[PDB]
Amino acid sequence: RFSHWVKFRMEESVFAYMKRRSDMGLSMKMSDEDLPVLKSVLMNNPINIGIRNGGILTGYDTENKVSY
Amino acid sequence: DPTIIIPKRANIPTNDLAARILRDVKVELVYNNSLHYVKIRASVVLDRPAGQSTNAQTPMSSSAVGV
Repeated sequence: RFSHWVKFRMEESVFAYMKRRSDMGLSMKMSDEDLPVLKSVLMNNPINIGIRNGGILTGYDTENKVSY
Repeated sequence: DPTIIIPKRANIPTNDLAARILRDVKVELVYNNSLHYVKIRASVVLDRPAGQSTNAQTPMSSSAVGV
């Protein structure tokens, strides 16, 4: 269920932002100056809501030495 | 801007030299008008301020087709 829930929300969130840009006349472009904005869009709707609800882990691992 | 023009000695007719008269001096001015009547067009909204399009592009000032 979590994997499906991630699929749905990530898909609608990015689309919902592209429409706004394309509906103001300023559609997104592959200019390498606009692509990076996706860092905030994805981290905003799906990812952060996951952390506040406890669904997604975060922190550091002492034996594998990798972060979450 | 105001302008002033003054004749030079080469343009004064010989008769005016005898009579000692200078003419054709010209000046130019512009007058500034006061305000008398003013008209207002008020509008009272009831439900919602009129919405506007989301077209955030700069408004073009002319039409491309000109023939």
